[PDB]
Amino acid sequence: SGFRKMAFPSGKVEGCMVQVTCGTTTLNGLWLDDVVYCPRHVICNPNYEDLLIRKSNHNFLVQAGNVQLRVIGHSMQNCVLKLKVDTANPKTPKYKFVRIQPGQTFSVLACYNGSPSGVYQCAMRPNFTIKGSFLNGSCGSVGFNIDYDCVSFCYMHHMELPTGVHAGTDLEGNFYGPFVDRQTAQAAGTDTTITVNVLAWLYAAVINGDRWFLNRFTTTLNDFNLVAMKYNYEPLTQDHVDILGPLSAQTGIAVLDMCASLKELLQNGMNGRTILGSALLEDEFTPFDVVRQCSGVTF
Amino acid sequence: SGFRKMAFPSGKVEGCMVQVTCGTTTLNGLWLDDVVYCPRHVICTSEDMLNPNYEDLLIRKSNHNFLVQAGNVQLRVIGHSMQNCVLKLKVDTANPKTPKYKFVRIQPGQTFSVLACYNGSPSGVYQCAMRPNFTIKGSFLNGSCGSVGFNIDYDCVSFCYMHHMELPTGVHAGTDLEGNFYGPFVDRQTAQAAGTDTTITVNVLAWLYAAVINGDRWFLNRFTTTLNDFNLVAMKYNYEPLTQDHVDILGPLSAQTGIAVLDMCASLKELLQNGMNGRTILGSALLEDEFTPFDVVRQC
Ligand SMILES: CNc1cncc(NC(=O)[C@@H]2CCOc3ccc(Cl)cc32)c1C
Ligand SMILES: [Cl-]
Repeated sequence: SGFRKMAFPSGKVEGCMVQVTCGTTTLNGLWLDDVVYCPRHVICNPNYEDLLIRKSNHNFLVQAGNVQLRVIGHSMQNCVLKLKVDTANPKTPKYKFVRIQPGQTFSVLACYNGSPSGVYQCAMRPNFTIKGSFLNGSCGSVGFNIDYDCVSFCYMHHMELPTGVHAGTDLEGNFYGPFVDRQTAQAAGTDTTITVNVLAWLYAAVINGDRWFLNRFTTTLNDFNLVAMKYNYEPLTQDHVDILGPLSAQTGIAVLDMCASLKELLQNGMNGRTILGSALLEDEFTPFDVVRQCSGVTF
Repeated sequence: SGFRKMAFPSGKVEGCMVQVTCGTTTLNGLWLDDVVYCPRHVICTSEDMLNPNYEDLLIRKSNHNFLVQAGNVQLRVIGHSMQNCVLKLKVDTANPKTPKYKFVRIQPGQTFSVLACYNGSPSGVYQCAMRPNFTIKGSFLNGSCGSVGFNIDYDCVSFCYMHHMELPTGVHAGTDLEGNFYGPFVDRQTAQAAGTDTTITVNVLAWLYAAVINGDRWFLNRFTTTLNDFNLVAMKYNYEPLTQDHVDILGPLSAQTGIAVLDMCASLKELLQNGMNGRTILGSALLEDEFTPFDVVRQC
């Protein structure tokens, strides 16, 4: 029993965090094999090719714990700087670079000066921002998921938007969202609620013994989407309904039956009650996160 | 900017998790130097749990009755001893991944990270607090016994909790790393229940100061209160009494934001009276009590 916002164990990622310094700027880097990956703004209307051509290998100071690594090459891939180092990281885990979709969750290992300070769980919002917790020096912190023994790196932190939310790239340097790595007027778009995740969290509440919100009613997918669109909820597709299949079979509540509970919750509120200790409908647990936490998959 | 429920990086603790097996029972152990620490109920059957005599069950065991597995390597048990409700298994290999560590006993209201494990394999990390009723609101399945709670301050891991049981309400009970249970619980399957839980007042105040630091002031008011009047109101909402120690502890946050502790207490009194009226504080529609004053200073 119990339901917590749970992150993946961060140890495999901790052994990859390094400190990257260029001039007056210090931020974090990810050391995998003989390459250190970091935001290209560490060299900073910027002309990154022009700023980079003026740099030499010895301009980049890379620190791994109390050991200085020597940079032997440098190249840019989109908004990520790749620093070739002489030493391969002996703690390099089995890994992949993956680009995630909005609604998907991941763990963030927040770092300062190449030293991990905390781990938290978050989701890629539909507006491509993340609601993170970052201070100055956090740039280069990474997001990941762990599947079996493989670490899938999906995010690298680059900036904070005026509303306090965060923007970053995948590990190939492509931003999530219409953001650019430049000091200019940028804003997060209007956000929406991740419907499939709220339904997954409602199934988690039923598994943990909370059934007050259930009702005898059902709905059609079209009628539910007309309701969900009124409340700034992401449309629910047939793929979402299929992905919720296992949870529906385990609890005995059809996905469209759970959609009828959600419809009533949106139209009437909770009426002083809570669901899994929350007075808001939680959307940062995917169907897989619910299954994993209510089954016990280890890494 | 931003405020999240944040756990400590678990890597230093991952390198200490092992699987301990005795007979039909398998749970987790913590391997530090040449000792593996685990709940003493690993020697019990489900029948033994009603009225176990641990000294009598332990005297019948030998070293080779305890199978300890660290990854794909079996460790050899060369000694065993009981200290309160923890079994200590002396092994022939010191853990090369042993971090700098301490065993600390925490007080209610204190927070810590839990590395939830199954079969000696870590599956997740979350942040939680020692409730005033000495239980924790965790997330544990069968096989999680032996999972540990910790804080990392600087390079030192301070172990403060080892999981032993789940109470009928779905909350959890455990011991410190010296085997002393938190609260009036025993490692027996007798009728046991969590006492009435209360809200950790000093933590809600700390979280209100975190909201002010992140730019949210809607809940502030022109009022102040005496400590006694605040406690008379707090008790009516099941809030823990606020002591002069708590007021002293909140001093730095009060100095940083410019809001006196008793002025912040007056906002809390008004929030308990009126609710949030459709508003949120740090993305929450409830008053959060699982961030200490120390956690707020660390993350903000
Ligand atoms: C979710 N299940 C779970 C989670 N966490 C721990 C457990 N194990 C226990 O509670 C065991 C079995 C039931 O009886 C007792 C009584 C006392 C003690 Cl110290 C341990 C136990 C489970 C079964
Ligand atoms: Cl304490």
